[PDB]
Amino acid sequence: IHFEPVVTMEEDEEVLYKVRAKLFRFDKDAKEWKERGTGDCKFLKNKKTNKVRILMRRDKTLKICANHIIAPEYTLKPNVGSDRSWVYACTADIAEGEAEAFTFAIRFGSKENADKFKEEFEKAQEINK
Amino acid sequence: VQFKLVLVGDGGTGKTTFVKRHLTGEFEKKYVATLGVEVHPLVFHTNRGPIKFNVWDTAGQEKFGGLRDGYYIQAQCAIIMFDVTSRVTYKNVPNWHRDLVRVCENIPIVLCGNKVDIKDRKVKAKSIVFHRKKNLQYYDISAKSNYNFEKPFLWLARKLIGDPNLEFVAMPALAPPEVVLAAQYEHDLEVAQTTALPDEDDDL
Amino acid sequence: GAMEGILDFSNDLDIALLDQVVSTFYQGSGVQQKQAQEILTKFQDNPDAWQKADQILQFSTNPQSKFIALSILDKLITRKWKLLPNDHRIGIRNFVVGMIISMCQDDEVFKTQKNLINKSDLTLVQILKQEWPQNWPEFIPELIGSSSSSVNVCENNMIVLKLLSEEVFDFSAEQMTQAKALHLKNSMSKEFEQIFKLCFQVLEQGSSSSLIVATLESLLRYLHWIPYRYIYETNILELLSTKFMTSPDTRAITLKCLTEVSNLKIPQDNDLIKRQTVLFFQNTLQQIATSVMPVTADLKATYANANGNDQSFLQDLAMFLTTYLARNRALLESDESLRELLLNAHQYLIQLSKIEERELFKTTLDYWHNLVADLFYEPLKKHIYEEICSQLRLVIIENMVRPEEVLVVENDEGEIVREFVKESDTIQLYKSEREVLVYLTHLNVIDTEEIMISKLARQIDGSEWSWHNINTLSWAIGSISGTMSEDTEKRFVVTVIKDLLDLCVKKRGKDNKAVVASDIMYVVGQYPRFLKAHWNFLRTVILKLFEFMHETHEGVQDMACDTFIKIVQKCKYHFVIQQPRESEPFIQTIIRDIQKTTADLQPQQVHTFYKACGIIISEERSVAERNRLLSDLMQLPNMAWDTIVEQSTANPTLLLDSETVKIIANIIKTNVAVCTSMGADFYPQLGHIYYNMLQLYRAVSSMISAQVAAEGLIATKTPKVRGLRTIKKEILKLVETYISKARNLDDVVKVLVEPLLNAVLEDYMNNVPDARDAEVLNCMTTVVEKVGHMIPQGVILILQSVFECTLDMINKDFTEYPEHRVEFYKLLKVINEKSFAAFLELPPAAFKLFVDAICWAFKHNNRDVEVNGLQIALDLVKNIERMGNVPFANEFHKNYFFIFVSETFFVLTDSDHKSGFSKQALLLMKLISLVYDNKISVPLYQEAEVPQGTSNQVYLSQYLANMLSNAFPHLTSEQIASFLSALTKQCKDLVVFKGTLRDFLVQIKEVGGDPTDYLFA
Ligand SMILES: Nc1nc2c(ncn2[C@@H]2O[C@H](COP(=O)(O)OP(=O)(O)NP(=O)(O)O)[C@@H](O)[C@H]2O)c(=O)[nH]1
Ligand SMILES: [Cl-]
Ligand SMILES: [Cl-]
Ligand SMILES: [Cl-]
Ligand SMILES: [Cl-]
Ligand SMILES: [Mg+2]
Repeated sequence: IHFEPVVTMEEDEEVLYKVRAKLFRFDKDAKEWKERGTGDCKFLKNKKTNKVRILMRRDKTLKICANHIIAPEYTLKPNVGSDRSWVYACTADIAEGEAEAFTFAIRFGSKENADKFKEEFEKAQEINK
Repeated sequence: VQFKLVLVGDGGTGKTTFVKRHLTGEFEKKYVATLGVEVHPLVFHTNRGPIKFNVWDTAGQEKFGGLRDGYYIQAQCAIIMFDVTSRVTYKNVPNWHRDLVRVCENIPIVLCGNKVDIKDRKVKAKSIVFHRKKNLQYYDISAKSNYNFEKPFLWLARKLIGDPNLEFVAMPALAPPEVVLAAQYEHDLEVAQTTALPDEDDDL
Repeated sequence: GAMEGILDFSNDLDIALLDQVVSTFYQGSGVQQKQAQEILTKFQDNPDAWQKADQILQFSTNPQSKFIALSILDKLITRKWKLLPNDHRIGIRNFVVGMIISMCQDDEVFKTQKNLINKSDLTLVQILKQEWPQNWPEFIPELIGSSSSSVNVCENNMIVLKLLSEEVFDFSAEQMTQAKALHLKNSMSKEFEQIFKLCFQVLEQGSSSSLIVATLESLLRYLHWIPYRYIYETNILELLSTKFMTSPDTRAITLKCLTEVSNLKIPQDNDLIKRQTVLFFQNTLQQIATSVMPVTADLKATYANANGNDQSFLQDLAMFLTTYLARNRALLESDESLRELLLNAHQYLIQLSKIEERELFKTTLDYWHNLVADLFYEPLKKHIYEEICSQLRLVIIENMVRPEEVLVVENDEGEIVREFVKESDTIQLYKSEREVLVYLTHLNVIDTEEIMISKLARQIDGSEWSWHNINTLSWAIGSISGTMSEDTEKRFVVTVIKDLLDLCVKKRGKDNKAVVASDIMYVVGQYPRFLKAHWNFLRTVILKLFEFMHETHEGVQDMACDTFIKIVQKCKYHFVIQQPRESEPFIQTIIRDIQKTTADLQPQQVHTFYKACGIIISEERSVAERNRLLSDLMQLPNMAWDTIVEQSTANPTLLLDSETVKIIANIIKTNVAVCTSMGADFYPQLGHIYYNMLQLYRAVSSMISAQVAAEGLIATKTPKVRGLRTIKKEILKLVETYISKARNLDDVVKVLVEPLLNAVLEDYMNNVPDARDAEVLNCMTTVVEKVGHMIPQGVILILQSVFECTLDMINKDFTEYPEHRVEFYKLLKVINEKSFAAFLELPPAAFKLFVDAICWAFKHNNRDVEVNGLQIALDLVKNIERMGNVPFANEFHKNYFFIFVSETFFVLTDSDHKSGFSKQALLLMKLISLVYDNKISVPLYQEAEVPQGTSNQVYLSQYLANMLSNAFPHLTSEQIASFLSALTKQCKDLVVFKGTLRDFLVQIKEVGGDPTDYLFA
């Protein structure tokens, strides 16, 4: 006699790389960088299509601050003020809903982290090719 | 569905900066005084579904007060702000609270002591007791360092939905497009590269 | 757009359009809502908008429209009432009263339009503040009379009376003159006997209705001020503590009332009143136990569930019990028939203290502090509370929060990480918990030890193992250092450290190890008395910290370095002596192995290590031995320095790659760290590097200027130039640090100062603004502070080099160059304090700029700057007065006395500098008292404007009267005259002078202020 007992959309992706970062977007009108979020930047590879995107969420709120394919045509360039950041143009990011173009800057805790990011970024671009 | 939140407090306490941080992620360093009120929708994803706050960010400067307590009508929750580096802003908390509860008699209210990132703190933790008899929730916050920045909205969401176990959750991450106007001109990039990132001494 | 129509006052107001604009604002969104808002604000702010109010109130079908109509009237009543002709005042009163009566008589409106009614009531109270009782003597009798005619009206009258009491007693201090506040308080007091009669009657004849709640809400406000006889000589306490506690509708407000009763001013020699105070508490506690929850209830769980109003109730219960017991527990402590009541009340507090809610915990903890501090001193009391205190030990021990020293924490992924930010809130909570646990330990040291040891047992065997449990216990163990005997402590600490060390070896993984390591470090750092008595233990502990400096966890490394410092501050003697059965002092071993020990530390951590060595070395007071220790300590940075100085001077420069700049910065930072702990003892090391360091400062400065010239101002943002500026900043910091602690000031003056000024001053002056380091100003402030009196010509040089050029950086707005701003006024303050003669040597045009700069400072909202500006002004006036009757002082007054008076008045009265009120008032009083006391020996007036022989007293009053008349044209001449008469008569009594200034600040916000207000006491 057994007694009757008491009654994200990232699921199909692999994490290739994760790093803590601060993301900025450039305001051309104001001519200034504006913070978009701080948290883990992940490179996620779709298991079916093998395509690699950047997905970044803010600490605590978990809100998306970056969501775009690591396009082969993108290039990481240095910012004049920093040895631990990269700037690049993105033509289709959907963090805020509708596809929108941005000039991003992403900054890391150290030059080493920035350099490892660049390596992983360009690897992801090759996978996407 | 949605809840009206009124944000009140002295001029310069960081009300608009706090809201902007939540809206866009940015930290506005400039003080541009709010004129009357600025209304902003703000959505959080929780384990009980999305919650939308309609944030009425009111003016703290008397000269720019606009409709004053007229903004409070039909508010369902509130945040009262002060600046822990300015004693006068804490002195004025009972005045904001008086004006607010006279219009909104039984709403959940968070009291926030902002700018706790600043070294020379003037309103010490032990001085802050006004919330006790008024049944206000209290948090030390910093819009600059983001210390406790989520807590006021989490507490209000728990009170408004009536679920103490409610938590923020990761919003759905839809697949992003591919976008290969072939000869588009981006000297915009050189401007961006040659404009220094702010706060280069921060940890990040 | 169509919405703008309501702004055209030439046409009759279209009420339907107004209602549309209002609906769009409140219920709409986006651009249309924004447009509507702006239009409503313009409408409201139109000075004739109040003429529409009656029409809007009569014709509108939108409650918000009517609310806005009342706001418009509120603005008129509170600022311009006395300008209106009398029939408009009678008219506004009449229709506000009529609207309220009308709304109350319609049951449907009374139920559904509470916001509008409450707003109408507040508007009536604004009229009462202007008119009552002098032009409305029958208000209270008619209010009482009307209350019997209708329950809605009676209820609404309680709202009106509540709001009146608030405005008169709770919020009058800032909003009314002293005279008007006193007039209204006296007026309410004279009619309260009949207000109370009505209140008590309503309370007697009902149970839990909306009328009863409204009445109790009014009573809550009355309890702030009414005489105790209304509470103790009536049956009101019985009603509050029995009847109104039974019904949940009335329970919340009644509990708040009983909390305020517990604060009434009450005779202390009266056995009857003491019985009544006991009885209401007994009744209230019985009602809680029977109607709400028994003493045994799990309040932690109840609060967590957050049903209905349970959280607010438990908060309010905490406030009631803590308030009453802190005042009255002695009434319950002697009578054996009251013991159960006393202990039950405390048992509810114990249960409340288990609730997971930080702010509520702080409230209960404050009470526990009050209790245990009393039990510590008061004879024969602690035994009463022995069971309460034993439970409290457990509660505190189980809920200890993270001390400042514990630099590891668990993130949201459950990973042990280095703390991102210091938590001032939790730091203060830890200290509060420590204070209470320290008292509790003293009250029963055996109980405390037994609780901690039995908990420790369940961590070793794994039965209660968790990060939370090992952390709280370890923090508690560390927190009670000092409470045990040396022998009991010895056995205790030995056991704890032994078991924690065993736990560290036993548990697996980087996370577990980091947690236990942090706990070991917290505990050892808290028991220096033990370590000092036990060298072999101390030595082993230090070797353990050195092991932690090799861990891959940066938080553990950080804490190891900080703990090293914390131990060394207390135990340094034992590192300097040669200990029995050792071959050398441990400091020599430490220094020899420093490269090995610090190999895996980041630079900042290495500097902390050197700082700790500096603390130890300054324990050696024999100079030859100490200087040799210092030389030994600095061998590595000095060797690195010598080769960089060779490189830099043999190849100047074209050799400052980024790595070299980092090396140089870290050498200087190492020197700063050691100088911080050694202070005056650092001089020989400073001497070793000084001249080459200043040469390096010059070389770095040249490179920075060259980079800016070749690359633009943007160069200052580059890693290269930021790195070079770090070198300059750290050099300035080293010199500042040394001079701030120097004991031989003669050497500072003869050896250090001239080369410093030569190296830094022209460089600062001759760089572009974006390349100037604020740290130069900071360094000079310390130079002037410490040796300014010995270098008058050096102080003049400092002024010449930094004054005009820094002023020009900061005088275009209040925001640019924030650090220069702050350091500039700190420097001017110290020069004005210590070397005033330097200002006397300025040419008149420059001295004018100095006065300009001071006045500029007190217009800042930035507190740092504002406060220094007001202080420099006060100090300057005192400096001038100290000179007596001499040309410079006479000319100062003729040129600047009225500038200082007017500028001080401006910031006092502009409503944008309220934080500086006290210092503004002090400055104004000083200025006025100079004339009052005939301390200005020349006429302040020009020969033409006033009859010769006219006193400065008469001219000052004339000048001020004219100034105020033009600045505040809405004041009558009599207001201005009376204000100035009072202010001048009161210039030797700051508290009263300030009161008169506050009265003036109230009067300038309205029309028709009573000039006799300035005769107040
Ligand atoms: N250091 C620090 N500064 C802050 C913080 N939050 C805001 N500030 C600063 O404080 C200033 C005033 O901010 P703002 O948000 O405009 O204040 P407000 O309360 O909206 N003013 P108003 O009522 O007049 O509209 C800004 O310069 C902003 O950068 C903080 O957490 N820390
Ligand atoms: Cl302050
Ligand atoms: Cl309304
Ligand atoms: Cl010692
Ligand atoms: Cl007059
Ligand atoms: Mg604002």
